[PDB]
Amino acid sequence: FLGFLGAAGSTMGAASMTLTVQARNLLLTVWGIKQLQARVLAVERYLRDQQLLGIWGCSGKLICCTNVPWNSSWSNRNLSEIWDNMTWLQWDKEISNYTQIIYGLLEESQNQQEKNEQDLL
Amino acid sequence: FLGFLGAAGSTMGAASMTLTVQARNLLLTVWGIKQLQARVLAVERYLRDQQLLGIWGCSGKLICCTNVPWNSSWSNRNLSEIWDNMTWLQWDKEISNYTQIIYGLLEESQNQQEKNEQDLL
Amino acid sequence: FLGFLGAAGSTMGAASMTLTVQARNLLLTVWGIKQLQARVLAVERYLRDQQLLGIWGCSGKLICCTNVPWNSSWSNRNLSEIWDNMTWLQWDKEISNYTQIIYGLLEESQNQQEKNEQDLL
Amino acid sequence: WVTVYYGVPVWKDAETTLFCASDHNVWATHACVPTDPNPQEIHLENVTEEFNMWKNNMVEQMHTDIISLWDQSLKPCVKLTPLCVTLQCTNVTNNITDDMRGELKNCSFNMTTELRDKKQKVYSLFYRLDVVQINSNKEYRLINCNTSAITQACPKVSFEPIPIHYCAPAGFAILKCKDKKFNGTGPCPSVSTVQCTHGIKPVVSTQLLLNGSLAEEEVMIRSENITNNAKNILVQFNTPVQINCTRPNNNTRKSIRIGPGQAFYATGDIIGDIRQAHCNVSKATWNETLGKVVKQLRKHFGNNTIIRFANSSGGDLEVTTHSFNCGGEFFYCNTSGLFNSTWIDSITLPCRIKQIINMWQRIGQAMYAPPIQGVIRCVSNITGLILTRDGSTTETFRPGGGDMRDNWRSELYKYKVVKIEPLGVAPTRCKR
Amino acid sequence: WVTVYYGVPVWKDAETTLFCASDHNVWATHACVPTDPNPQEIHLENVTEEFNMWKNNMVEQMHTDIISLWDQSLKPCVKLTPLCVTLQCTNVTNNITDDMRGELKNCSFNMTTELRDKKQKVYSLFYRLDVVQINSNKEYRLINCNTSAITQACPKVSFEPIPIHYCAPAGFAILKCKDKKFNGTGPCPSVSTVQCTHGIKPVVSTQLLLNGSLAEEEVMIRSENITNNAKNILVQFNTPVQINCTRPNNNTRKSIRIGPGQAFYATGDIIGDIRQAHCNVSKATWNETLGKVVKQLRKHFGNNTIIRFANSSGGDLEVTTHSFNCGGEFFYCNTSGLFNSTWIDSITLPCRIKQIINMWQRIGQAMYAPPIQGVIRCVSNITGLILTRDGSTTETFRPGGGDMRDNWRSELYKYKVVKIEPLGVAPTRCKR
Ligand SMILES: *[C@@H]1O[C@H](CO)[C@@H](O[C@@H]2O[C@H](CO)[C@@H](O[C@@H]3O[C@H](CO)[C@@H](O)[C@H](O[C@H]4O[C@H](CO)[C@@H](O)[C@H](O)[C@@H]4O)[C@@H]3O)[C@H](O)[C@H]2NC(C)=O)[C@H](O)[C@H]1NC(C)=O
Ligand SMILES: *[C@@H]1O[C@H](CO)[C@@H](O[C@@H]2O[C@H](CO)[C@@H](O[C@@H]3O[C@H](CO)[C@@H](O)[C@H](O[C@H]4O[C@H](CO)[C@@H](O)[C@H](O)[C@@H]4O)[C@@H]3O)[C@H](O)[C@H]2NC(C)=O)[C@H](O)[C@H]1NC(C)=O
Ligand SMILES: *[C@@H]1O[C@H](CO)[C@@H](O[C@@H]2O[C@H](CO)[C@@H](O)[C@H](O)[C@H]2NC(C)=O)[C@H](O)[C@H]1NC(C)=O
Ligand SMILES: *[C@@H]1O[C@H](CO)[C@@H](O[C@@H]2O[C@H](CO)[C@@H](O)[C@H](O)[C@H]2NC(C)=O)[C@H](O)[C@H]1NC(C)=O
Ligand SMILES: *[C@@H]1O[C@H](CO)[C@@H](O[C@@H]2O[C@H](CO)[C@@H](O)[C@H](O)[C@H]2NC(C)=O)[C@H](O)[C@H]1NC(C)=O
Ligand SMILES: *[C@@H]1O[C@H](CO)[C@@H](O[C@@H]2O[C@H](CO)[C@@H](O)[C@H](O)[C@H]2NC(C)=O)[C@H](O)[C@H]1NC(C)=O
Ligand SMILES: *[C@@H]1O[C@H](CO)[C@@H](O[C@@H]2O[C@H](CO)[C@@H](O)[C@H](O)[C@H]2NC(C)=O)[C@H](O)[C@H]1NC(C)=O
Ligand SMILES: *[C@@H]1O[C@H](CO)[C@@H](O[C@@H]2O[C@H](CO)[C@@H](O)[C@H](O)[C@H]2NC(C)=O)[C@H](O)[C@H]1NC(C)=O
Ligand SMILES: *[C@@H]1O[C@H](CO)[C@@H](O[C@@H]2O[C@H](CO)[C@@H](O)[C@H](O)[C@H]2NC(C)=O)[C@H](O)[C@H]1NC(C)=O
Ligand SMILES: *[C@@H]1O[C@H](CO)[C@@H](O)[C@H](O)[C@H]1NC(C)=O
Ligand SMILES: *[C@@H]1O[C@H](CO)[C@@H](O)[C@H](O)[C@H]1NC(C)=O
Ligand SMILES: *[C@@H]1O[C@H](CO)[C@@H](O)[C@H](O)[C@H]1NC(C)=O
Ligand SMILES: *[C@@H]1O[C@H](CO)[C@@H](O)[C@H](O)[C@H]1NC(C)=O
Ligand SMILES: *[C@@H]1O[C@H](CO)[C@@H](O)[C@H](O)[C@H]1NC(C)=O
Ligand SMILES: *[C@@H]1O[C@H](CO)[C@@H](O)[C@H](O)[C@H]1NC(C)=O
Ligand SMILES: *[C@@H]1O[C@H](CO)[C@@H](O)[C@H](O)[C@H]1NC(C)=O
Ligand SMILES: *[C@@H]1O[C@H](CO)[C@@H](O)[C@H](O)[C@H]1NC(C)=O
Ligand SMILES: *[C@@H]1O[C@H](CO)[C@@H](O)[C@H](O)[C@H]1NC(C)=O
Ligand SMILES: *[C@@H]1O[C@H](CO)[C@@H](O)[C@H](O)[C@H]1NC(C)=O
Ligand SMILES: *[C@@H]1O[C@H](CO)[C@@H](O)[C@H](O)[C@H]1NC(C)=O
Ligand SMILES: *[C@@H]1O[C@H](CO)[C@@H](O)[C@H](O)[C@H]1NC(C)=O
Ligand SMILES: *[C@@H]1O[C@H](CO)[C@@H](O)[C@H](O)[C@H]1NC(C)=O
Ligand SMILES: *[C@@H]1O[C@H](CO)[C@@H](O)[C@H](O)[C@H]1NC(C)=O
Ligand SMILES: *[C@@H]1O[C@H](CO)[C@@H](O)[C@H](O)[C@H]1NC(C)=O
Ligand SMILES: *[C@@H]1O[C@H](CO)[C@@H](O)[C@H](O)[C@H]1NC(C)=O
Ligand SMILES: *[C@@H]1O[C@H](CO)[C@@H](O)[C@H](O)[C@H]1NC(C)=O
Ligand SMILES: *[C@@H]1O[C@H](CO)[C@@H](O)[C@H](O)[C@H]1NC(C)=O
Ligand SMILES: *[C@@H]1O[C@H](CO)[C@@H](O)[C@H](O)[C@H]1NC(C)=O
Ligand SMILES: *[C@@H]1O[C@H](CO)[C@@H](O)[C@H](O)[C@H]1NC(C)=O
Ligand SMILES: *[C@@H]1O[C@H](CO)[C@@H](O)[C@H](O)[C@H]1NC(C)=O
Ligand SMILES: *[C@@H]1O[C@H](CO)[C@@H](O)[C@H](O)[C@H]1NC(C)=O
Ligand SMILES: *[C@@H]1O[C@H](CO)[C@@H](O)[C@H](O)[C@H]1NC(C)=O
Ligand SMILES: *[C@@H]1O[C@H](CO)[C@@H](O)[C@H](O)[C@H]1NC(C)=O
Repeated sequence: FLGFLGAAGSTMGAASMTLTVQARNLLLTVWGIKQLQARVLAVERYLRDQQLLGIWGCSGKLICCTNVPWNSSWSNRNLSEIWDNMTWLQWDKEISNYTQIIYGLLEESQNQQEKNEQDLL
Repeated sequence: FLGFLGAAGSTMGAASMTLTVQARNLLLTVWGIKQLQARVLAVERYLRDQQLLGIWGCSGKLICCTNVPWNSSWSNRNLSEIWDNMTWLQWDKEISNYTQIIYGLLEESQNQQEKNEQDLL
Repeated sequence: FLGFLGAAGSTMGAASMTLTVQARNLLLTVWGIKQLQARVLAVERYLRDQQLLGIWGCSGKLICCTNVPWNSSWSNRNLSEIWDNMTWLQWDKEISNYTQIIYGLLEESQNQQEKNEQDLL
Repeated sequence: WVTVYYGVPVWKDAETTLFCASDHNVWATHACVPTDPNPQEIHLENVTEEFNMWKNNMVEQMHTDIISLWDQSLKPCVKLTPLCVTLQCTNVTNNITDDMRGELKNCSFNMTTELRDKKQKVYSLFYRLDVVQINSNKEYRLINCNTSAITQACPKVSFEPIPIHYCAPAGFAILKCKDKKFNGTGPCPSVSTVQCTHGIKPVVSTQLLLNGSLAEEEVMIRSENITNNAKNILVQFNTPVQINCTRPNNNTRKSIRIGPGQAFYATGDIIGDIRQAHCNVSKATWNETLGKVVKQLRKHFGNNTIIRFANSSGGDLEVTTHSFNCGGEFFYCNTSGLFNSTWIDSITLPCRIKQIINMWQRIGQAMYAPPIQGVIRCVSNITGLILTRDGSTTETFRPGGGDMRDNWRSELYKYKVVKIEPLGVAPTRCKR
Repeated sequence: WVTVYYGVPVWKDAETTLFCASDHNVWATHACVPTDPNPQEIHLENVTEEFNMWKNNMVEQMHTDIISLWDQSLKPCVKLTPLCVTLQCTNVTNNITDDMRGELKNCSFNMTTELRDKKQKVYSLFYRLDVVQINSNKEYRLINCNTSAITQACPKVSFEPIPIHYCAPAGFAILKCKDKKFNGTGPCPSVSTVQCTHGIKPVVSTQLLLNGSLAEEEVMIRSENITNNAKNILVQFNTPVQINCTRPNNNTRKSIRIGPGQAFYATGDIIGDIRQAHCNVSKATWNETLGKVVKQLRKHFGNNTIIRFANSSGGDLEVTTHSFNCGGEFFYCNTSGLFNSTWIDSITLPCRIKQIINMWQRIGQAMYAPPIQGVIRCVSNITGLILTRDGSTTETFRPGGGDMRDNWRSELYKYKVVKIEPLGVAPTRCKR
């Protein structure tokens, strides 16, 4: 089918089947420095996202189901609109202002279960 | 016992007990650039293999058991020959032409179970 | 509350609730080389610790419960002293001489269960 | 309810460092990544993206990269410091036509030798634009002597504008707008993702854009603000106009040793007749082309408006003329024969030649262009114009230029660089 | 059935960048990684690996690294441009022996001073190989004046060939062939993995290989193609031949200031008698050694074949003689006394000395070697030869050389660089 970003205009539930397509595309001394800086940055950006998935308990996954409830104030829409009408670019704009709140909540719930799992052992 | 690559001449099942031995060995401005390029490359190569294990569902493991059947056309041999007679260098030559097919199948089966696991939750 | 290293003077069990605080802080051509070397090193140090957690079976976790027994010769103290009186800086000094022994044991027990888990499948 | 996805096809505008790739150059030689023989392009269905060619930092990057590469290619070459001497000059009158009477000067001077103890008397030909009369009526100095050091370009490095492909680093992507009739700003449909840009030739010129790409259907007028007379108008042709330029003088070159391992390349006597350099533009083609340009200008200025073309305003030769580099020599051609009309064989444009070149718009770094032996003939495509509007029933357009960024903006207008942001969250209906 | 393993002991041939490590140098100083005091070597049981010393890119890398380090060590040193002047020269006849009559010249010249307004008359001794007669029968110039600029090596940086260890970057490994009687190509058993190479001394020489490693059991003959007379033969001895070289002239040095913070080091009058530089090779040792070489050549050419040794062919001094650098001075010794025999005290080889050196095989970068005070005595090991076969019942062997890669290929022949490929799959009998 289409490769990298081919699903960009597709709906969210049509997309999200192509997650490995995008994940794999994230990987004279003056020209040397410019190229190394570009390569070092690609590595650093990749690792920051991986660390973040790790602290949320989603390490090694592309689709991670969490234990944080959705607040209707973040987006009062049903699943039919979100997954069948909207694209990911549109969604990202709609909930931009709630991203940091959601991220904080994801970290907190992982810390709590990580500890509960120790008490049960 | 022997360290890095010590098991190279050993059979596949004698080897594969030494996986941590090899895994741990993967980690004037002109000399500066040459050394940084070597270090940056070592990091990039390491991360590509880790990403690949991740999309196959083998993150965090050295021995990963998958859900893809073996096609006898890739190598029509039994377990006794593969694990007790052959070395890993010999095996790699024998199935070189099927590596990309196998990798594609591993990615596909992970995508399918990753989705089934969401429907069950 | 306090941020990075804020818990440094806290006891071990008061600390160890702040693990994500510290984990997130680990991330003219001559000035170019100096800065790149600092950035490349930060990446390499991060990855060595992650590889090590991986071979011990603790990938993706901040608190990992293992299957290696504690030898009283490493530190003959009870849990009350270790978790309620001591700080992590004090503890690190107390068991510095046993760190490599413990690390070797952690690798060995993971290799054994990684293999047992294959036989059971 | 909250679920986390990684690998989500989302992006944001971004500014990054792009690297060069390509299939004895001034620019890209071995410090350039070999290209992919089968590069990818992915059409994005249902994607509308906003582009703005006037805010495109790929242009600023290219400008910086070509200047830096230019300098690195002069750095190891011969310094001509010993040449800034008093010259004794007379006129070249041997078989000189009227068109060049007084254009070439025959100058003698006392040059250094391999040995510090000895001097040599040598002579060479210079163009009048390369020298300044001082004081003794035959005494001259080179034009750059009171301004800057001059170096000689190494005569092994060509100036041929071999194309460069710009490629994005991982985590970034280049989006291409394929919408025909795209005027440089606003949204456009028909967006595709590419690994790298097409090959863009770093052709350096003023007034007329040479050897670039063509418009897909019709002549297009692009500007930052079409009603602002302080802004330039870039005109892209949908058909080329062929232009043939030449220096019809059989030159010879001589090497003067000036030091232990260094030599100056001087122009020797001209073989045969001496004639003026010039460029030929087919008249009918130019007239048809200009036809199309006016038809499109009227869309912005009125279809009952009188549109006049006029030659350039006064100022520095580097701006008022059509500058280009061909065959290894720098030409300054007079375009008043192209821009002289109300509304809308061959047209011959006379040209001047210089040896001392101040590149870009810098002061302090001059270069000497070694002469080229034999006769130079160039054939190239005019692919567009840079116009400035002079300004209630009529408008006057004149040739403009000199700011090299306008010559790259015309090729990079289709590209945008974005950053990929693979994480996202959404509600779903599952629970860990 | 499919299972995935990570950390699999598999490798492929690869080409990468190796870094230098080591335990006022030209080469490795502080830009070199300190070595591991207890380096590892791992024997690989049951591993057969194919090696090819003639396709080993470690050789190309070493060649590039040593040339670049060489240049970086001359870059900050004094330029001798002011020295390329007319010299007034006479002969040194004071206590001169017959062997050197006409070899040294006493030259006077007008040199610059710290102050731009003043000149000084100075004199120094030069070897006849450093100067060219011009025109006035006493007028000379330095040999490099019509070719290249010359710089003076800084007399604080020694040329002593301190050993360099090459180490692989992570993800790569160096395999060593320990198979005795390994001729450079084909498979060999007894392969071990090492972190780094042993220390290899960047000794620069022609014809005779000095101070290298020895063969483990017997003299070995190695070539790319033993039947191709266009290829060189590398001969590795299993025993050293000791060679003693000297310059028996008590020289003195004088410093001539030539500018504000710069000085030229000149050779002053020679103290005592003036005698020819030479090298001594024990005759019996040479004869036994040559014995062993022929015995082995016969394995490829026939045991009833007549093998003759002859001196070098004509050509540039740098090729036809045995060049080496010892004590800080560059010697050119005549080896016709070593290669003059059919089949198979001391042998004295006369030598010439030069001050102006064109390194490697480059043109354009010359260096002046400051003179060394006192008397030079060197003791070194001949560890092998570079031979060329001149070619129906006989073969003639002559000394060869000049291509420095042949001097490193002789130490790096045991090493191969491979890339580790840790992933692999195999059938097993389990199911996720
Ligand atoms: C617009 O594009 C056209 C073509 O796409 C381009 O014209 C080309 O210019 C080059 C350079 O002037 C021409 O190539 C030269 O042709 C002459 C013919 O006698 C040769 O002598 C030249 O070779 C010498 O110089 C070389 C420099 O490295 C040396 O390597 C060589 O040994 C010789 O010394 C050289 O081949 C080329 O033929 C034309 N192309 C065509 C189709 O005519 C034009 O210049 C571009 N316009 C601008 C303004 O850049
Ligand atoms: C083959 O290997 C042998 C040894 O392995 C090597 O011989 C060594 O050469 C060096 C350089 O000629 C000798 O060291 C010198 O000895 C003289 C004796 O009077 C000293 O004066 C020298 O010191 C001066 O120069 C130094 C340079 O940095 C200064 O730092 C110092 O202050 C002095 O100015 C210097 O010590 C060394 O002794 C010999 N070794 C032996 C055993 O004789 C030989 O050259 C190698 N062959 C080749 C061709 O490289
Ligand atoms: C430029 O001037 C030089 C002299 O400075 C001319 O060269 C001389 O031409 C005459 C003609 O017979 C010769 O006899 C001389 O020997 C030439 N002098 C040298 C130094 O070669 C030269 O021809 C003039 N060039 C032009 C184009 O007018
Ligand atoms: C460019 O070419 C034109 C055409 O040859 C030159 O035009 C002449 O300019 C002088 C200046 O007053 C006029 O008197 C002539 O009548 C003009 N000729 C024509 C046909 O118009 C023009 O000067 C050239 N420009 C430059 C800067 O040299
Ligand atoms: C001037 O423009 C024409 C038209 O674009 C160029 O000729 C085309 O070159 C492409 C190269 O692949 C061919 O596919 C086209 O078929 C050509 N068109 C025609 C009509 O032949 C021409 O090469 C350009 N000239 C220069 C000097 O670049
Ligand atoms: C620099 O000067 C030397 C010495 O005159 C030139 O080398 C001579 O070239 C002639 C050409 O026929 C030979 O016959 C001589 O034997 C050469 N002499 C030596 C010592 O080799 C050299 O060619 C000159 N270099 C340049 C660039 O002109
Ligand atoms: C080289 O020539 C110089 C002169 O150019 C000789 O130096 C002179 O030697 C006489 C001997 O009594 C002294 O009186 C002079 O004062 C010396 N001149 C200078 C400038 O010192 C020098 O000895 C000659 N060297 C050799 C080796 O012959
Ligand atoms: C190298 O040394 C040999 C031996 O001293 C020199 O050989 C002499 O060469 C001349 C040239 O014709 C002969 O006439 C002599 O008879 C040779 N002597 C002997 C003993 O054979 C040789 O010339 C030297 N090589 C160089 C390049 O100087
Ligand atoms: C010439 O070769 C001999 C033989 O390899 C070198 O002497 C050996 O040096 C090693 C260094 O560890 C000792 O272990 C050997 O026992 C030595 N052999 C003998 C017979 O003593 C000698 O140093 C070499 N000479 C030079 C100048 O490198
Ligand atoms: C949902 O968000 C609002 C503010 O936007 C907050 O007050 C409310 O408590 C949130 N719901 C829950 C369950 O926390
Ligand atoms: C639920 O889906 C229906 C489909 O028509 C839509 O009209 C309704 O507004 C959606 N719910 C919300 C909260 O918007
Ligand atoms: C096994 O491979 C062959 C081709 O090599 C293919 O046709 C066959 O369908 C494969 N088996 C399965 C179960 O897909
Ligand atoms: C199975 O193992 C036996 C052992 O002798 C071997 O002969 C046989 O060929 C093997 N099976 C296959 C498919 O080769
Ligand atoms: C505990 O450590 C001691 C040495 O410090 C060792 O002898 C003992 O066997 C260890 N205990 C176990 C269970 O291995
Ligand atoms: C256990 O805790 C008590 C608390 O007072 C302490 O006294 C005792 O020494 C501890 N055990 C060990 C092994 O030190
Ligand atoms: C002009 O050209 C002719 C062509 O042969 C030549 O003979 C004549 O000498 C030239 N005139 C001068 C002054 O060089
Ligand atoms: C050269 O020609 C120009 C043309 O105007 C004239 O003014 C000048 O005086 C001439 N120079 C000489 C040296 O004759
Ligand atoms: C060269 O120097 C001499 C010295 O007398 C002078 O006469 C002559 O005019 C100079 N040559 C030139 C072209 O200035
Ligand atoms: C370019 O197209 C956009 C599309 O809306 C339009 O707004 C803009 O004014 C156009 N540019 C000019 C110069 O008219
Ligand atoms: C275009 O230029 C006119 C000239 O004054 C100015 O008023 C207008 O605001 C400019 N357009 C924009 C979008 O700023
Ligand atoms: C340019 O030269 C070509 C032949 O190379 C010719 O056909 C064309 O008409 C010329 N153009 C002009 C404007 O003379
Ligand atoms: C433009 O044409 C006029 C006609 O009089 C002329 O005077 C002027 O110098 C020309 N300008 C340029 C830059 O050629
Ligand atoms: C410009 O057009 C006028 C119209 O009469 C013509 O006379 C004049 O020569 C033209 N100028 C040029 C430079 O061709
Ligand atoms: C230039 O003159 C020389 C003289 O023989 C001739 O051979 C050469 O072909 C001429 N060059 C041209 C381009 O006509
Ligand atoms: C030759 O050496 C002796 C040794 O004392 C010395 O006296 C004599 O002057 C020297 N000869 C010359 C010409 O220097
Ligand atoms: C120097 O000695 C050589 C030996 O052949 C002789 O030819 C030369 O003329 C001598 N030079 C002087 C200046 O006497
Ligand atoms: C130094 O310059 C003077 C100036 O008259 C000259 O006579 C003398 O010969 C020069 N010296 C040399 C060695 O050339
Ligand atoms: C080197 O040994 C290999 C081993 O087979 C042999 O084929 C090769 O010909 C030998 N080299 C020479 C020069 O004989
Ligand atoms: C060795 O050289 C001979 C000389 O012609 C050639 O025929 C032969 O093919 C060469 N050996 C190889 C392996 O190419
Ligand atoms: C070299 O010198 C040593 C003593 O340092 C001596 O024993 C040896 O025989 C000499 N070699 C020759 C060839 O003279
Ligand atoms: C080799 O020996 C011969 C003997 O006649 C001699 O002529 C020749 O010059 C010598 N060659 C070299 C390079 O020494
Ligand atoms: C070479 O051997 C011959 C044999 O007669 C001898 O005369 C000659 O002097 C030798 N040459 C050298 C340079 O020793
Ligand atoms: C060189 O001569 C000086 C003069 O006193 C003497 O002291 C020194 O030892 C001599 N050098 C040698 C190596 O004999």
